[PDB]
Amino acid sequence: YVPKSVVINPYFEWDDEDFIKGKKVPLKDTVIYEVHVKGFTKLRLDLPENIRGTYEGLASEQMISYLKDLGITTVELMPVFHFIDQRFLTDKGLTNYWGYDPINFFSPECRYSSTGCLGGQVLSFKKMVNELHNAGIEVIIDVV
Amino acid sequence: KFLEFVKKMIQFYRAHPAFRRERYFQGKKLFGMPLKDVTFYTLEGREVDEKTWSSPTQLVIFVLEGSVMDEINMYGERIADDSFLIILNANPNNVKVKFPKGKWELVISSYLREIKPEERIIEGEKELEIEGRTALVYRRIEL
Amino acid sequence: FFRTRDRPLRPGDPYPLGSNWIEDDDGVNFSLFSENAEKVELLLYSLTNQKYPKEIIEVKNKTGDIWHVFVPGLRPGQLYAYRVYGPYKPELGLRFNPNKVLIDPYAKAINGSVIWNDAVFGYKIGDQNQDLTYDERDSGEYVPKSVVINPYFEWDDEDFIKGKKVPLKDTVIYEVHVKGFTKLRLDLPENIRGTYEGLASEQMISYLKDLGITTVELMPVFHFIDQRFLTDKGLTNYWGYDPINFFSPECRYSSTGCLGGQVLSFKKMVNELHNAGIEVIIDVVYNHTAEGNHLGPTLSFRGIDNTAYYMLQPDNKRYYLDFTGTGNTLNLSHPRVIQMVLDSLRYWVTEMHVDGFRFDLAAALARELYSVNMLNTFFIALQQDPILSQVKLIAEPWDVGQGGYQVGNFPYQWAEWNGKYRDSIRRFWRGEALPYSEIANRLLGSPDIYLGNNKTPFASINYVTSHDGFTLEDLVSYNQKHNEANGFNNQDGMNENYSWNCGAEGPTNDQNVVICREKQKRNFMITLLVSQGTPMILGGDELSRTQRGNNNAFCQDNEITWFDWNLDERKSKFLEFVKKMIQFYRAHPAFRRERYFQGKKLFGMPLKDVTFYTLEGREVDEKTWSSPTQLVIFVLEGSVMDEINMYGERIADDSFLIILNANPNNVKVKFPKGKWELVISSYLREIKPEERIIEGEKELEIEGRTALVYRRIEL
Amino acid sequence: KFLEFVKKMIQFYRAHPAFRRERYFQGKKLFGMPLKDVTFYTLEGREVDEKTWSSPTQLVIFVLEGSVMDEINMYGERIADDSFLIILNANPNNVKVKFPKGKWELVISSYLREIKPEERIIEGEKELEIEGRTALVYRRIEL
Amino acid sequence: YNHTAEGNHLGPTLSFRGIDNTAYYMLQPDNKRYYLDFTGTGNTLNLSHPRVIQMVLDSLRYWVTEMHVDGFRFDLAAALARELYSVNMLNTFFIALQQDPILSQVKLIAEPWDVGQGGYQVGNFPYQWAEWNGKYRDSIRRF
Ligand SMILES: *[C@@H]1O[C@H](CO)[C@@H](O[C@H]2O[C@H](C)[C@@H](N[C@H]3CC(CO)[C@@H](O)[C@H](O)[C@H]3O)[C@H](O)[C@H]2O)[C@H](O)[C@H]1O
Ligand SMILES: *[C@@H]1O[C@H](CO)[C@@H](O[C@H]2O[C@H](C)[C@@H](N[C@H]3CC(CO)[C@@H](O)[C@H](O)[C@H]3O)[C@H](O)[C@H]2O)[C@H](O)[C@H]1O
Ligand SMILES: OC[C@H]1O[C@H](O)[C@H](O)[C@@H](O)[C@@H]1O
Ligand SMILES: OC[C@H]1O[C@H](O)[C@H](O)[C@@H](O)[C@@H]1O
Ligand SMILES: OC[C@H]1O[C@H](O)[C@H](O)[C@@H](O)[C@@H]1O
Ligand SMILES: OC[C@H]1O[C@H](O)[C@H](O)[C@@H](O)[C@@H]1O
Repeated sequence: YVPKSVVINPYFEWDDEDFIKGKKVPLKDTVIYEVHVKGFTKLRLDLPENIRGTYEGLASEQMISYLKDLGITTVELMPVFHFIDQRFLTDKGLTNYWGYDPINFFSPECRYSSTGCLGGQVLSFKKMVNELHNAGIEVIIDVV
Repeated sequence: KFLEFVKKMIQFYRAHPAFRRERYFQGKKLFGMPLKDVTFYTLEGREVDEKTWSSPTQLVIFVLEGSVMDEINMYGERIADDSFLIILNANPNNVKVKFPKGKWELVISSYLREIKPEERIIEGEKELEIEGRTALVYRRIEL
Repeated sequence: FFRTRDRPLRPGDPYPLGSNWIEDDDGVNFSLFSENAEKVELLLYSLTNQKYPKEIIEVKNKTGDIWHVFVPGLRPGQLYAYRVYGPYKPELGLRFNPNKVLIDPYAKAINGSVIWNDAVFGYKIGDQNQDLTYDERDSGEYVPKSVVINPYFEWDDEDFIKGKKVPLKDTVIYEVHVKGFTKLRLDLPENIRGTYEGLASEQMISYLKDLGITTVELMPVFHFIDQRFLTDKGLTNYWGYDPINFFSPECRYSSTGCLGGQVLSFKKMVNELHNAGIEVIIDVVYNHTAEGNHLGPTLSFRGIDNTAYYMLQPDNKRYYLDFTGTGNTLNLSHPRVIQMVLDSLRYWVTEMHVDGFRFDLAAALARELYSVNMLNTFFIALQQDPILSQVKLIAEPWDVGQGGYQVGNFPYQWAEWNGKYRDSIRRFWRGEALPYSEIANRLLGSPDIYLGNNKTPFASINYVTSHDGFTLEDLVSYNQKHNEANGFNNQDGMNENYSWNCGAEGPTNDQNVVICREKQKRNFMITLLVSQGTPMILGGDELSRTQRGNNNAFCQDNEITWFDWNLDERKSKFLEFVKKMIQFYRAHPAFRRERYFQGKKLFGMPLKDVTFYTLEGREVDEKTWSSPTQLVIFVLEGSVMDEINMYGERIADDSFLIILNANPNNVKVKFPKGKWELVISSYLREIKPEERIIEGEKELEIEGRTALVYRRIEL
Repeated sequence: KFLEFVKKMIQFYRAHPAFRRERYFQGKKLFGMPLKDVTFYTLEGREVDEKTWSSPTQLVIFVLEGSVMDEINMYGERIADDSFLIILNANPNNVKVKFPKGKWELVISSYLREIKPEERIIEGEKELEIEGRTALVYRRIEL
Repeated sequence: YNHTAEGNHLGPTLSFRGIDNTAYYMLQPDNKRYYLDFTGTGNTLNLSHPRVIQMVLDSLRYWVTEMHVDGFRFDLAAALARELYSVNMLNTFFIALQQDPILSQVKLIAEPWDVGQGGYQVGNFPYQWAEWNGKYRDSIRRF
């Protein structure tokens, strides 16, 4: 019944990475944009389904362009620590949508990964941050 | 049409240092200028006093002196902006505010209606009516 | 209700000109020259909506005569265009129309083309005071938008070809139309047919590698517009010789299109070519624009700053000096225009990795006000430039204006198109008898033309055919020009085509005719590829390409100009001939020379490096040399050449004997001493077993219209 | 002593953006501020009128308004400085000068003697004796 | 760049005079045995020749990319604009220099004149060009 832990290959090429590292958004000109990875883009038929409401969906041209337009500088994602659906929510045909119930502190929630679930959640995440930084956008994660 | 409003508001915030500050406003004149970096007025035309400052209200009105700011960048330059006049009216009814000296082009508001052609400037300490639940920002273009 | 200053901005930089994705400051830097404008507006558009500005920024900073702004948040891909305000006074040259949306003359990508519409003209069209009037219809929705780009491209295998490449001296040029090349090549999947990507495909790369050419000269690939008068005829600008921007590659050749993908699609093509050991020379139009004269549209330069850019009637300044014959001529005297042209050249060199340029209507670049000057500013700057001093420069040595015939007059480092060569050689085989001189000279790299200026046979670009005029097929397939499909009542195209039908006009069945044509084709081909200098093949003549006697198919974007790859016996058996001829030229130094032949014995040898004989067996004399002829015959002494390589070795070849007979009738030539195996000819028939050697000063009969090369294997 | 002085003076130049300008002072106010970025005065308070701008002079005096300059760094920030009051008496004799309104502080002069304590701070349109061949820079601490 | 140590005629023959005398030096157009002297040092380099112009520009680029100099102050800069007999500030040399990728980024200061006739060229210099202000020098001295 309990999911299994996955050993991973931590190698990821942060192309264009390193330069944003560097006189970025100071707190003083920052404008924060609190987003739910899924809710962001679930109903965005603008993208092909199956990246709707995932990381990959969040860091797409379409979306990146939106945020760039909107004019926000940093995005604060809701909890992305792998979390569980409380039973009392399950027994009601319900789910933990917000995610504020972490079970592990190092793994990104699998239910947002387009690639899933086996190692692809962390790969899918890194690309998203990479993609964002390339666009001059900070990332702040809600942390439980 | 609101999306458009949030976009333009954000751009406003970003284009203006007098709102992205690393230091607080004190209530005084700095650098030997004849103005305050900030000033809180009453509903006519009047700097706030110890009593009006403690007593409640639904109408806030305040002036930020772009030029007399104590904001320094990382290169040791001080950092002028423009002088603004923010008029916040939460009063359910309308009110009549008296503008402080100088001349005051309109920039932004709550009004969803065609901005009356007599609201787009204010001169000479004269005054103007403001529908309840309304926010207005003004830019002094001459003092 | 905001201001131009409630939007986050920076003052930006005057340099470079154009728009620059500055990764580090997450924004774009917009630079635009104009010394006459009173105000400038940056117009930002979006993918979807292109009828109106998404946003309007006013360029408020200006260092000297250069307005500059930096908008945060803009990245690559962002569409933009320019409004320019200023004085409108067509009497004085001032033609500012801020209603007219303009293209950034420094754009490296341009979105669509122009949707033709009166509103793009900035005078009232139907008005009686044409071009004196001031039309104030917004034209945004019709003019394509400039695209900001990401210049990063990984030139894999790039850097090494950079490096002892094709010297002008062993070069063999192949003039091609990117589209026409490969439109009718079902060998590739469609949608790269007639694009860059199509040009640099395995299939094609292998073709060129086979054919044996070393460098390819692409027709104009500067983003260009279709003249309205061509549009209003259901027609197109197929050739492209009407540029509107000097930095952007034409979108109509990009497979990826059109948004940034034209320049990406181009770079890959050059990359792909270099990997195959192939140079790239682009046809370049710098002498005129697509804005034509007055009455013409207002798209780019006319709006931004008309006083510059454009040569104006100095007494009027309302009309345009036109030495190009296309309505206007670029003011190559204004510092900013000289910079733009030069930038463009450097841009296409260091950025797009071009290897050389063929300048169209060169002379137009050496114009001051009414006079030609091969020593104008522009040329001298071009000559001292560290980057450009290294690339191949080739010239159409003439413009159309008065006194614009500049053959032999271009500064060193320039090769010029030899129009003497083409005309003469064409009239020689035709049948005409020219003085033995006028042809021997041609055959020897036109020393008379170029040796008076310290140039070498390199500088002479020899060619029989070209995009201008007939094809090689239609050069032996016609006497007059059949350009009725152009829709100018056949009132365009050169009248003198120095051509001949071989006794007809158009396609034929008469075998005696076809045979003639097939012969001549090989007479031409033997010549070009045996004359000193640098030979140019017209792309397709190895396919016997036909334009149905259209000698001016500039607007024919169709089957008329399409490459036809369907090869029967005849068409293909010739392909084989061009291949073997080219290989011959390449395998033999005695034809790829850095020095001219003098007429003497060198290095203490008993022979001449060259020798011109008569019809029997006899060195030419002062009189026979000046008197006409239709039979040229000459010996090149491989061994007694003054050719040194870069390592200081002199360079033997074999001794040849070229016999050119343009005489319509047969003749009997007496072979000079020694023994003379046959190699190549015009004969389509089984080579007679008594023609395959000649000994002992004896003699042989030669059918008229026939070329023969011989190799002395014993003396 | 001179070496030292040149040092201190170069250090001053480079401290204050009002002198390392990228654009020219205009003769007028700016950014809707009362004070004008640059002003010239005469012996007495009255601003340099017309014929006084043409007629010769052995005495120059002018006030730079650091807080109302049209100066923008490469980041789109208006710069500001201090407000300074230059006195250039090239005249060989002494002269009395009337400071403009504010309250001023002595920053540097060409005086080799110790500066009298009543030159260190001028106030309220007050007057000051200026020896001939003497140059003085002043900062307005209050207004 | 404006003149050589080979003086006029009667001068020595060391370098240019000897390599090409019709190329490097502005010769009296009526004589060509005498040297046009706009510098006062015997001779004048003629930056109207394609190879002369190339050498000066080569040199400039050499000291920049090779010696990592940050800019030049040209001595008698005006004599560099003499092309024919007069100062054309629109000459080939200056134009090539303006459009040059490398020299485009460096500093270019000028002695804005020469000893020549009508050589005084204060303020007429191309942009990015700065000028030694001779009028300042004098005015301030006299003040
Ligand atoms: C060298 O440069 C030439 C001019 O740019 C090229 O010209 C060829 O293409 C031109 C568009 C064409 N223009 C004229 C056509 C006609 C009638 O035939 C008129 O109606 C137009 O107004 C003219 O502009 C030239 O005739 C044609 O030769 C040349 O191909 C390049 O190699
Ligand atoms: C600018 O350029 C000037 C000339 O190159 C410089 O000139 C200074 O040095 C020169 C060598 C000197 N030459 C003359 C001296 C005299 C008499 O004093 C004559 O006998 C010579 O024949 C002259 O050539 C100049 O007088 C001197 O000012 C200047 O310093 C540079 O800034
Ligand atoms: O004026 C234009 C003409 O100039 C020269 O005569 C060229 O040789 C010719 O080909 C061209 O058409
Ligand atoms: O003006 C054009 C003519 O100039 C010269 O006479 C050339 O020799 C000739 O070939 C050319 O057609
Ligand atoms: O001709 C050269 C002279 O020109 C001017 O008179 C300058 O003021 C002077 O300093 C310079 O030496
Ligand atoms: O002798 C020096 C003077 O020479 C000329 O007259 C100049 O025009 C002048 O500005 C300069 O002061």
